[PDB]
Amino acid sequence: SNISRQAYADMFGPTVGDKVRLADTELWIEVEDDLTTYGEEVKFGGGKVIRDGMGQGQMLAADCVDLVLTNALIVDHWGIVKADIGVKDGRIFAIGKAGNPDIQPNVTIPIGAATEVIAAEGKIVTAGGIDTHIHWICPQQAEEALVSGVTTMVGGGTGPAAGTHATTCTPGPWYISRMLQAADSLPVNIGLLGKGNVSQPDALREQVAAGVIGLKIHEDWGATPAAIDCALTVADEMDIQVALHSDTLNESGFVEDTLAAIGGRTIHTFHTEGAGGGHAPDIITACAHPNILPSSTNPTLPYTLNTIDEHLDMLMVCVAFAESRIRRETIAAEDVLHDLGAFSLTSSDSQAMGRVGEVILRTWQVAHRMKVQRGALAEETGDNDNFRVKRYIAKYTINPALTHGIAHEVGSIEVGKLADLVVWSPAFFGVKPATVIKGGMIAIAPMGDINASIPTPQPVHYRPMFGALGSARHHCRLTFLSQAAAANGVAERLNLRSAIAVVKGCRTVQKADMVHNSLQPNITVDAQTYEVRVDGELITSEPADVLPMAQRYFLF
Amino acid sequence: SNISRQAYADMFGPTVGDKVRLADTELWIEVEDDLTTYGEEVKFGGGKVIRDGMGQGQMLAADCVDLVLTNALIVDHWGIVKADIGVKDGRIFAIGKAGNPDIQPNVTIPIGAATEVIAAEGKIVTAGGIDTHIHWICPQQAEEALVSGVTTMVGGGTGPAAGTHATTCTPGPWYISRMLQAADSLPVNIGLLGKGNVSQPDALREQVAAGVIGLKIHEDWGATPAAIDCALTVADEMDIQVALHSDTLNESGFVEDTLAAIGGRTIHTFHTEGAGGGHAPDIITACAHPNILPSSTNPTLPYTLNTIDEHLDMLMVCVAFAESRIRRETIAAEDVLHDLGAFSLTSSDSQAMGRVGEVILRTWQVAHRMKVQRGALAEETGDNDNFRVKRYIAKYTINPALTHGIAHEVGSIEVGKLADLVVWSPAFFGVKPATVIKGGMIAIAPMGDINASIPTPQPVHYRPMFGALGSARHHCRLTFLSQAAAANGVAERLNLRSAIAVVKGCRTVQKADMVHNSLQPNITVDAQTYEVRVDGELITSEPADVLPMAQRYFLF
Amino acid sequence: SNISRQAYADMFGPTVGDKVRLADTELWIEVEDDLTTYGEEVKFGGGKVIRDGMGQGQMLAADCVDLVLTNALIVDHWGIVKADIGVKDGRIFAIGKAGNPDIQPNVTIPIGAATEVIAAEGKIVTAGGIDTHIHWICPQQAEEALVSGVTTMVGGGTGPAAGTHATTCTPGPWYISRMLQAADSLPVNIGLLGKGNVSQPDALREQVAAGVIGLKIHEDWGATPAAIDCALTVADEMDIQVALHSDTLNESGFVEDTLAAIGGRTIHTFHTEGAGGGHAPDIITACAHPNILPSSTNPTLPYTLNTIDEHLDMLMVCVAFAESRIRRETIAAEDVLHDLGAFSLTSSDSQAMGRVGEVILRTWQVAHRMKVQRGALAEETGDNDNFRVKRYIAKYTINPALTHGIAHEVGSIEVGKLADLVVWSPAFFGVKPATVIKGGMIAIAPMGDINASIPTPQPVHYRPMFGALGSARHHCRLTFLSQAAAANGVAERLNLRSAIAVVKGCRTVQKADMVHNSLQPNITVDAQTYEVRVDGELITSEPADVLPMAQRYFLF
Amino acid sequence: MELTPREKDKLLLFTAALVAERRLARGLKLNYPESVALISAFIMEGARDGKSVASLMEEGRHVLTREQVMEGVPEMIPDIQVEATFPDGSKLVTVHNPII
Amino acid sequence: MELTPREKDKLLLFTAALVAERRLARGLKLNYPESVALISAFIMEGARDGKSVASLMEEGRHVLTREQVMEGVPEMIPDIQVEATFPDGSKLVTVHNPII
Amino acid sequence: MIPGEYHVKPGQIALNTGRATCRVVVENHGDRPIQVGSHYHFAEVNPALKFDRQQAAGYRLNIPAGTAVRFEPGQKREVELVAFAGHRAVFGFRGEVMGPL
Ligand code: NI
Ligand code: NI
Ligand code: NI
Ligand code: NI
Ligand code: NI
Ligand code: NI
Repeated sequence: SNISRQAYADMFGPTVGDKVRLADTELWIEVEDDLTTYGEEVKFGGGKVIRDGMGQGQMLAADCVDLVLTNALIVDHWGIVKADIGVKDGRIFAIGKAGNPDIQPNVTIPIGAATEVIAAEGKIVTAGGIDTHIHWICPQQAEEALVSGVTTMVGGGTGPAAGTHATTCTPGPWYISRMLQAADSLPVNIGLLGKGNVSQPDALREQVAAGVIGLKIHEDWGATPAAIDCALTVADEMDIQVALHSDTLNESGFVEDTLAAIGGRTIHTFHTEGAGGGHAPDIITACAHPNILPSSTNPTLPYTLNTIDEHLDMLMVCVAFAESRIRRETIAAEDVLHDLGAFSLTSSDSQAMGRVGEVILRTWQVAHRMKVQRGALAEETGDNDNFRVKRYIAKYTINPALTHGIAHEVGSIEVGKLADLVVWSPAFFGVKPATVIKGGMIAIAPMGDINASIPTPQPVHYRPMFGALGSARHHCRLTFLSQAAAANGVAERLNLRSAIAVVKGCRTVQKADMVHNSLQPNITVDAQTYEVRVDGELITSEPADVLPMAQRYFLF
Repeated sequence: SNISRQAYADMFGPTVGDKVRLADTELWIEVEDDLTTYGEEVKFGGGKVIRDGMGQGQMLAADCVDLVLTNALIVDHWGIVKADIGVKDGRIFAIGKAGNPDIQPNVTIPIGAATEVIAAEGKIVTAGGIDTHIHWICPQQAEEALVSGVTTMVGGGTGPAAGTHATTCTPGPWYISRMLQAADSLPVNIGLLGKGNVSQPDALREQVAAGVIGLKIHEDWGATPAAIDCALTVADEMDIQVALHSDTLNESGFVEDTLAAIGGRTIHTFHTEGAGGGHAPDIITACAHPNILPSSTNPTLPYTLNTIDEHLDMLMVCVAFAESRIRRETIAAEDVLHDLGAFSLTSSDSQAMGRVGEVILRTWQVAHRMKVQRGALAEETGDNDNFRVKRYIAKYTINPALTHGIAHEVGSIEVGKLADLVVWSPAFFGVKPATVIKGGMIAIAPMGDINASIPTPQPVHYRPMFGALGSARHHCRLTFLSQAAAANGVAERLNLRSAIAVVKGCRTVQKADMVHNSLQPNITVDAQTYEVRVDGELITSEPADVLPMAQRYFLF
Repeated sequence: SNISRQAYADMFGPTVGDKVRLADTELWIEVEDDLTTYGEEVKFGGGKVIRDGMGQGQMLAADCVDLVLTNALIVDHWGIVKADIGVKDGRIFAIGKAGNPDIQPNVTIPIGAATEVIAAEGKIVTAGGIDTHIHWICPQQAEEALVSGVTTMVGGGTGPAAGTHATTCTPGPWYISRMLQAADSLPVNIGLLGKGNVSQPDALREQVAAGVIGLKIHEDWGATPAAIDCALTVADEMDIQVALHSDTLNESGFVEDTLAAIGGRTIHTFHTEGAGGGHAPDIITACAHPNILPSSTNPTLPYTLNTIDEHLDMLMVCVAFAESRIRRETIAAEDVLHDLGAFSLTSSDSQAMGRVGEVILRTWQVAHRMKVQRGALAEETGDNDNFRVKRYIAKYTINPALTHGIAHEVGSIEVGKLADLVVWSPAFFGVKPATVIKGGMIAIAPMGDINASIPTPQPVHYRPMFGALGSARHHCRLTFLSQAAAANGVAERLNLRSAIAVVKGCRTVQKADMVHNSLQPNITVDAQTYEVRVDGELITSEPADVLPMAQRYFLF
Repeated sequence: MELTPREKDKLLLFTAALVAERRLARGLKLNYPESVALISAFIMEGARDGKSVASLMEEGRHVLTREQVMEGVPEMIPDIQVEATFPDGSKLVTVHNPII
Repeated sequence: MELTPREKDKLLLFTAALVAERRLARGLKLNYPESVALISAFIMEGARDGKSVASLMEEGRHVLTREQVMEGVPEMIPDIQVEATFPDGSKLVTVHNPII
Repeated sequence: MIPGEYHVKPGQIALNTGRATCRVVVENHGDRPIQVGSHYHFAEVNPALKFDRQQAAGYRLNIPAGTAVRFEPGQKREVELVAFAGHRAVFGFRGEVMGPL
């Protein structure tokens, strides 16, 4: 029996060698491998394969997965491969070949009475996104990010108060405690950032012991050499991360003095290009350093025709100052340093000069604009953009996970990690997903008329599902705590209801560990022109006219 | 003192002999009895009867009801009667005469300081509906059904995944567990159906022990003689029900072979007419059997002008196959077998070829279309449609309750059962209720402008009430478990918060027990014409042009 | 260094001597005092004062506040003063001068790493409102009142049932219990009123022991001398309040007979003017009495051109009766007795002839209409309306608190009380607040586009915040119980999750204790003309044409 | 705009009224929810205009006639009630037996 | 009006369709959500009018052409589905390959 | 066709059948209206109504349940009363009996 390759693609989704355009971008992925046995794929339905004695076996629950996503085309930092995905006890069980071993060959994901099925044929499946620059301005940002395909939210805030409006900080044990309790209500994994700015280390150890998994150093609370030094000493002590928004005003020193204060210690520099904040005009040079994990926030991704007008006014709304801060030269170079692997994470800067539901779409807009301007990456091997795709997906998945010491639980589709997965139709890849799974349960998805005969008639819009409800939600999300808070029983003392995860490895991670984004360039910024150079070569780019993943998809 | 009958009807609602038109249908109910003492009715308000020393007595809480629904005209399978309804400890206390025994005669529902009042004069009160064919595609179906007057939802699913989209199955102990925890958030009583298709009985006992109150055998998981036999053996063992969607493809045998596999064991056949699924073209013949409790799902209730075009396309959207499945002949006969008592339950098939908020309205549309085509039932006694009304209300109340072994808790307005009641204005009977009560508290009702001086100014739309909130909701709903799950302490292990009920009598119930719907006809389906006959007489009907309970009520 | 007074007002909000117009009213407040040290104000932002070593110190959490509201202009019954407000452990820590004592003088609110900031410069800050006439018709009234600046809701009901539609009563231990559990879901502090009408005191002690903090005597349940006497005997015994809606029908006696039955015992007379209910036409005379705490409900505040047409029809919708009840003469006088301090509280009468989100705006409309008609109060001292403003704010804050025995927890901005605060921009004072804080966390606030770069782009509408979510909400609200219920462990028995407060001092409070509203006039109502006189002088006023706080602010 | 829950709720009533206004323009006899939305939105616009409670009680009875609505509709609506912000604050208008 | 959740939900679809109807009137090529809203609201009004399921299946294919919508749009919408209350109850209409 | 209409059977209904009744002349000697509900203990109404209280003892107004009779100031009517039933125990009102009768 044979089947033409087109019929095969139509039936089971694309296989080795076939290519797929990502949304309306110029980006194309090519299937690298397919873990199936042709003739033995599993499909669910009337007269299909997943039926008793056939693709479905006789095993007890312990011997089969709880869920199988059939014929998924996985896009992750490690490969673009066709495979069945088995999820068991809310975790990724295996990436391989699903079925019944009693009659099928090569079965690595056993299907039994206890197995539900999500049909992934023709879809692309990714890990859930991880946004590490959240301002907890309002709880509404949770569903907003979740709908976008972001499953983990790290940041700080207490709601719509001046401190949170400006900085990602949940100040003090009482607000940290209230925010950990509030986290149980939200369908995304959450970790909190405390206020890192103080020169007395005990006031920081207290916040850490309270539950924060990191500390934000923000210039609005005084990003001085002494404050930065204190937070780094505590972070080294308690294995928690330091996120930095530096002294734009150059009040306490220049970017080299902040650099001398970090003293080669591990730190995550937020909005590293500097329009979102930092030493004017040269904060960007931080990406040269081995101990720096640099992210961009999103309003400057990618550089477009309206970018500068918009930002100059935006900054004025929230003169020599405005102008030293918003610069075309550093804005134009940031797209390219992303292209080059010199910037490692993308993040939002939620409702504080960034858009909470746009981390993934903008990351892809930047990959498209770079392919368009620069052509294929030196790393590319065939006639496709597979390497660039793995380089950029790593920026909102595995790299933020590693930066924040939670890559052991989330960040990629790998065995043993939490089953936070996003199912996409290729036409809507990166903009509107088909299904958002949190720890093994679907938590939000587009849903048509609740009274209709099928789930597809209009209006179709995002509605929270069973993994977003009460105690099933608590079972399917993680609250991340510091090792100290976990050890002191903060979870039990606050009666937190969700599953708890503990961060670790926040000091050991370095630039060489950012997947496909480890470049340490000899970067300079000219004091007078603000031009950015790496080894004397001008790093620049052109603003987009129009972007993909924009007007074809959105009602407003 | 006398009062004219019209003034009396105007003041207290209709009494013995008076008739009421159900909504805009041709159906008329006549008051059969009135449990009051004329002159002694209780009414609440300024200068009214329910006041201290008057209709309200001096009793302590234990000696009075928590709630009285005054002057309700009850429509239930047992009678159409005028009475006061007393609710105490979330349960039906008495159907009788409310008041103060210190000054009133014949008082059977005592009213005291501890008694709230709902004024039912001029309204019709029914038990809450029980829909047994729910696909747990989204949690939104809960409020949707509740607003329609459905208080109990039985079915399976895990959300918007391919397995649930197709079948009413919550596969395995982990998803069953997550779904039981999620149920606590929803304001309807819920029981879960596990995946029944497997030939190893242990994988089913595990799902039962996990909490399922029944097992769904669906052809998409292989509705083979062996799978069916295994589920029935377990069901007999654990006193849980089996719901069947049979092998439409006639792959493993014909409807007689499935019939030989059930072997006279108790089973609930879903969408028995067969457009929703089953052996083509003769699944309908299952209603002849004593061990079969047959239901219809709703898109073919009643047969109308758009029915076939709609379904043929609907089926194509989800050729010789389509045509063997959707048939005018069996579609035309199903309305009549409902009319005759041969089909016993109505249900939805929620977002899987059925409409979750239309079980009650369609059941009534069918009663109207049958009165219109066939005239009075042989059982009718006076000049009214009382018998037909009791025959059809039983289809979405008591019969689904008995089928699923929960008639001891819900299903009708009877002493000792859970106080799940629906208050209707006769003009909106069956389409938009005035009040939906869950276990003694109002859980959802139409509500006008929250800021208005009264609750009636516009916009008036359904809003969740106090019985739908947090721990009061948990106190007012039931989660149904198997006897095994209850005995193993699944409730305590999952920390379920709601009140728990246990199913029993799922194997003992038979067709002779379906209230007013026990007919076992000698039914045939012609292989070539698909005509349905009972004892050689063609069973057929004409498609409706227009229905009542449609365009006069709905905005879209 | 000097700064002009205008620049200073622009930078830090107004200071001593400066005046502010309240919304679009004719009311003007003048800053009475400012607790700062000029040059030492604290402001948060880039290069501002609240930064490590500067306005922010090195203290551990215990030694600093959790929250500081900077440069607030407080309007409370005790003064109109400029000050920083420190909130710690969900309570008001101090009203004074915030900062770091290591470098700043006169610091009384220490700021450290553990301190969040809300920028109050240019805003007016008030205590949260306390509405004591809530009908629990629907749970939606909670957010509605909270958005209006009302943080505490006292009343009774069970949802949309006839008893609750008419009266503020939660009848009996079971409904009281369900309502206490439901309260945990709502972001406002709540106390329940039981049904007070019965002549057997044990049926009332049971409701009190169940959790009610007061008892409502309502004529629809029979507001007889005996019922009233019984409830007062219990109230005296259990230190709970009695709220009264008297016998409008004059069935059991005239207002003097009800007065003889209260016998000088403490009682709160609801809608004392009488259009909302009471002895026709003279219930108003109750405000003469020392043991009476009189409130008005809101639809007659203030008297306007549409008032009578509207109410006459409203009353008819819910003839000699209608006319004896709705009277221009008593309606016209009520505005003035408020002006005079003879009526002490304002409240809603939620969805039962009153508007739940209009208690504050109407109270201010009345202050404006009185300034306009009557000029300055005899108590006024400078060229401003400070005394009138303190007299009227006391009516929806401290006086309802004292009336209900909860002034120890809420009611004003005073040290040790719960941090329920409302932040207003002066242009929207009294109509749309900028921030509503419940126990130290922001619970609701206007919020722009969740996906925007800042929280300000459109649409901006009220959205629940972190203090309104799950267990943080429970930590930030109070459920009020009777001393008996608290002692019997009702909280533990119902597993209530919120913080619990206990009412006390409900019998000891008297008219002389109503802040700035202690007048006991020798008031009469003419039987024939219904004119109201105090010492022979006609008390009357003119209906407003147009009001401020109306069409300029509201979309509908 | 700082829209409160009650403002956003009237937004719904307004929109339901746009549906009815377009159907009546096509010449259809209106159903129950359509008729209730159309009249109630009309009364909200008269308050916005500064008309009186008394006037709107009578004008509201001239929006729809028995001929422009389906059978039974007049009997299903004995009155329509809606509150709006008049120049003198929020007021309740009840339009009695609106459709004849 | 006693609006159920399903009625209020169609209110949203109607409004999304007003946005598209005004943009098409200005002469713009419609995007994905715009095109889906416009056609689906159109089918809801044909049910309200009493047209058949069969008729609306064909008329729905003449609302938007390949020329009035952006590139790729026709390929993103292989069908549009919406249910409405026809004179004979709620019915599902699927408009197949609507834009050519 | 009227949705939900009643078809009321013609006739009249006899109320409080079999019970003892009396008639009493009542006059409102107060200056404010007084209205009495059907089940109120007649003998204990507002002191301003003048009638033979001894006669009305254990009686309520013989009118439709829920309805009331109004007395304008100075108004004089003869009303019909019907005896209380059940245990014939009166609690409440003006607190005048508070036990059996
Ligand atoms: Ni920043
Ligand atoms: Ni930020
Ligand atoms: Ni089926
Ligand atoms: Ni089904
Ligand atoms: Ni009242
Ligand atoms: Ni009231």
